[PDB]
Amino acid sequence: KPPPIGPKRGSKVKILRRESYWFKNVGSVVAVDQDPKTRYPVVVRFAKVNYANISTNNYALDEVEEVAA
Amino acid sequence: SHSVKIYDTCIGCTQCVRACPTDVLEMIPWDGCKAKQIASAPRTEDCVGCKRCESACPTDFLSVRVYLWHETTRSMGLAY
Amino acid sequence: DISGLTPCKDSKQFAKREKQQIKKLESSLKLYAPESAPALALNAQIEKTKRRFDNYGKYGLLCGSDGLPHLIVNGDQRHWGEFITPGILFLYIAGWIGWVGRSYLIAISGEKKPAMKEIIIDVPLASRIIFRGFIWPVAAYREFLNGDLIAKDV
Amino acid sequence: RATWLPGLNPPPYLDGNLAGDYGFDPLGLGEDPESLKWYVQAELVHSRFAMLGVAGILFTDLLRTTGIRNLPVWYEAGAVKFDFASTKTLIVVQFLLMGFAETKRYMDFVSPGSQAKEGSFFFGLEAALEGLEPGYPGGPLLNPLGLAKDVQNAHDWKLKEIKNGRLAMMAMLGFFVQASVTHTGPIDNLVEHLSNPWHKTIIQTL
Amino acid sequence: VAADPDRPIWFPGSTPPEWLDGSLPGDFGFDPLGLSSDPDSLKWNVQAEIVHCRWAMLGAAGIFIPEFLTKIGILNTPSWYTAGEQEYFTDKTTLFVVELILIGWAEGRRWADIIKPGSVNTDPVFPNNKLTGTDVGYPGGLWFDPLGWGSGSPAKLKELRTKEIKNGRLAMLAVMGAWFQHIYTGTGPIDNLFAHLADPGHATIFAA
Amino acid sequence: MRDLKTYLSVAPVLSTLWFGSLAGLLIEINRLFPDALTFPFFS
Ligand code: CLA
Ligand code: CLA
Ligand SMILES: CC(/C=C/C=C(C)/C=C/[C@@]12O[C@]1(C)C[C@@H](O)CC2(C)C)=C\C=C\C=C(C)\C=C\C=C(C)\C=C\[C@@]12O[C@]1(C)C[C@@H](O)CC2(C)C
Ligand SMILES: CC1=C(/C=C/C(C)=C/C=C/C(C)=C\C=C\C=C(C)\C=C\C=C(C)\C=C\C2=C(C)CCCC2(C)C)C(C)(C)CCC1
Ligand code: SF4
Ligand code: SF4
Repeated sequence: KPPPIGPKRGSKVKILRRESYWFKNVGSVVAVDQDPKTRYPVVVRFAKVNYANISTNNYALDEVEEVAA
Repeated sequence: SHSVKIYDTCIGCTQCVRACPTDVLEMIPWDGCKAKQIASAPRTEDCVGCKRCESACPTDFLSVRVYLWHETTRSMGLAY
Repeated sequence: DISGLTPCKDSKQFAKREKQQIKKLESSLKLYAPESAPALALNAQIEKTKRRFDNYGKYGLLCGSDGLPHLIVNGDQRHWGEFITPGILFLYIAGWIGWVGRSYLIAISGEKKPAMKEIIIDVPLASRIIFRGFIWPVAAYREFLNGDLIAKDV
Repeated sequence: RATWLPGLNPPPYLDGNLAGDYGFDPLGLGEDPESLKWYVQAELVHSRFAMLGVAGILFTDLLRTTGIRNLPVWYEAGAVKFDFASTKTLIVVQFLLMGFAETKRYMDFVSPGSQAKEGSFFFGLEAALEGLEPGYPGGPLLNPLGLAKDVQNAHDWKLKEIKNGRLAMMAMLGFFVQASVTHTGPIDNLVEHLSNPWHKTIIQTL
Repeated sequence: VAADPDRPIWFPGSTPPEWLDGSLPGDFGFDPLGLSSDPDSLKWNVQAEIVHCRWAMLGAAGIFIPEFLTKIGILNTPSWYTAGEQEYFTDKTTLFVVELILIGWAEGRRWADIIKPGSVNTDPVFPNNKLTGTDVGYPGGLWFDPLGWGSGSPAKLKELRTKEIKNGRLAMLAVMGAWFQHIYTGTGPIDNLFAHLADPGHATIFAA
Repeated sequence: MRDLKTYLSVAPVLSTLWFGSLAGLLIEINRLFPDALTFPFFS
């Protein structure tokens, strides 16, 4: 839909992707690609970097889950 | 020789090939990202395995990925 | 008298160790005048040795056949000064260290760039926390009961 | 208010409506609220036991030093062999009875309505254990006189209780250390201080 | 606390630092190292100077007056250096503890007064009593200021407070001078003065 | 200075300060209370 499909910009989100560095770790959604053809729109910004000194990564909608806080 | 694979978690930043010193990789158009391009690996016969491509892949773990495999004279990087 | 060990207050080889060390320090004492700094320091070390041996005697240490105090760790009430009372003395300080460090890392966790507080140690914050580990055996117990000691996965 | 040292604000997790607060929690122990409740009940019980202790020591030593009764020193008071009963029996009897007391107090603290509702038979007395409050049980068994029938609006009484009890606890620590490095009774140490105060203190022990 | 951009400074020709505006009572711009570059560091060092000054003035008095009214205005004082070896009606470690318990009270009130500017003004026993001191380090109360001289115009108050710390600074210097004298020299301070006034040349720090 | 104290609070400077103070503590304890193998108080 033209309205947002994914989490809100700023919604602290958890990663269900098993192969990511931040698995079972919280994040901070900075953007969600509203194009309904990309596979991993959810641009997250974490607090601590990965082994490649990167704090951001694209994730899917099903590979993400917002916390109750 | 080596088996280089590019997974769909790419962002099309063109650092894999611009780092690759043996012309193994090349960017192609794609529809899975905002940049509308993804890397491909046609010339894997020229792949030495130096992993400069995946030392420059800015993703969760990796999108480009080099698998060490049958080593020939050009994958072993021999001038003799 | 346990573990086949005689006490050091009634050991022969322990007194022999004493006599041998004293003769060793006296052999190095007949080379200087008895009023100069080296001889005074040697006599001070001699009294140090003698009081050391007598203190190991009077505490009820157990000296084996080799004539050296063998510490008992099993939990014998006579030998809690060997391991258990200093063990509690250790664990109290060690948990102090851990608890003030943990409460410090939790204190800086709500910072913009917390890592700079691990480099540049916020001495006011730590000093306000540095005595908060005095009560670690109760604060940690409550944080374990309340659920604040161990983190949750999410 | 006056919180235990001027120049410091009291912690925001405790203030006002509590028995003798004064805002002394520099080590962050009452930071968690349920921890503070548990510690309040702990403090009240500790202070009441300590008050009974200071009374049972000061009174016995007033009888001893002056010479009204030949009671033993507080230090060497546990090894008195009673004729009718033995200490080996008394420890077990204390365990039983004070278990029935303290576990009931506990199960009221975690569930205030307990010990009075259903199947809580104590000789048919399932009404004196209403509790009415944490740390202040009330009832005909526990306050027969009922000086403070109300307990929320009894801040003067609870404040007197907790202040006298903090002071009794400090006096009990006094009894513990003062009579482990001097090996006499408290009244002996007092009259030792009240003869030559500037020559008999803690640091006049060499 | 009015600034004086053209006040006389410790080192004329120099530019005094920015954090010494002239506001303080007796700030001649002497802070080369920058030990008061911060505002709160300056506010702390001010009270440190004040109390070091006052303790040093009491010290200089209790050294020299017992050493002046002993050598000429004949009395009997043991010394200022070896007075800690003398005996009194109390054990040496006991009255140290007593004066610690009694001085730490006042110093804790001072700590409170510095951290919180107005917190300790009410007498905790008799809250009708008060210290009418707005300025930190200068408690205008009865026990400290019964004669009413610690009030009035801020200019007169500033000149009076710089008078205070001016006396106190050379009091500090004098007390540590007596220290270094009684160490380097054997006899006492006023005896050192008389030996200097006998022969100013061959009586100084130099002996070789 | 604020930045000088920021540097004094850095991990190595504060570590050597802390361990110098600590080492002086343990040193003076092992000089005042040398040669210690057993805790004899309430032994
Ligand atoms: C007790 C020490 C002490 C302290 C804390 C202060 C503090 C202060 N002074 Mg004062 N002052 C003192 C002693 C002191 N003064 C003495 C004795 C003199 C005469 C020599 C002066 C002369 C003076 C002037 C002329 C002025 C000040 C000013 C100031 C302020 C700014 C400078 C600063 O940050 O100082 C902080 C100072 C310290 C932290 C102390 C330094 C400590 C190091 C370790 C000293 C080591 C070297 C030293 C020379 C050895 C001493 C040997 C001795 C026997 C000679 C501040 C309020 C300025 C101001 O604003 O006035 C209100 C100003 O204009 N002071
Ligand atoms: C991990 C293995 C190990 C162990 C267990 C020991 C154990 C010991 N060594 Mg060895 N040593 C080791 C490794 C080890 N060492 C190594 C690797 C070296 C080479 C660097 C040495 C070199 C060495 C030398 C050269 C000497 C020792 C000595 C000692 C003894 C120290 C006793 C002492 O002074 O403490 C006393 C306690 C302290 C210093 C700690 C004080 C802590 C403070 C006061 C806080 C506690 C109070 C606090 C407020 C809480 C109180 C309670 C209340 C307030 C709550 C002890 C038997 C000395 C000795 O006597 O040998 C027998 C000695 O001469 N060791
Ligand atoms: C000298 C002194 C301080 C000197 C400080 C100086 C020079 C500071 C210089 C600088 O910081 C500034 C200004 C600005 C910075 O940018 C630069 C530097 C250059 C770093 C303090 C003395 C301070 C001295 C004090 C506080 C003395 C107190 C004395 C007492 C209480 C004496 C008591 C007794 O004498 C009696 C009465 C009777 C006897 O029998 C017994 C006893 C006990 C001995
Ligand atoms: C008696 C004794 C003995 C034995 C003993 C034993 C056997 C024990 C065991 C024990 C055990 C079996 C234990 C376990 C544990 C577990 C766990 C699981 C824990 C946890 C904990 C925690 C988690 C904590 C934390 C902390 C603290 C508190 C401190 C600091 C900080 C921190 C945070 C780190 C002997 C004879 C030898 C000798 C003598 C003594
Ligand atoms: S896989 Fe990596 S190197 Fe290749 S295009 Fe994507 S981001 Fe660039
Ligand atoms: S391993 Fe080396 S040669 Fe092979 S694709 Fe990567 S960068 Fe190119």
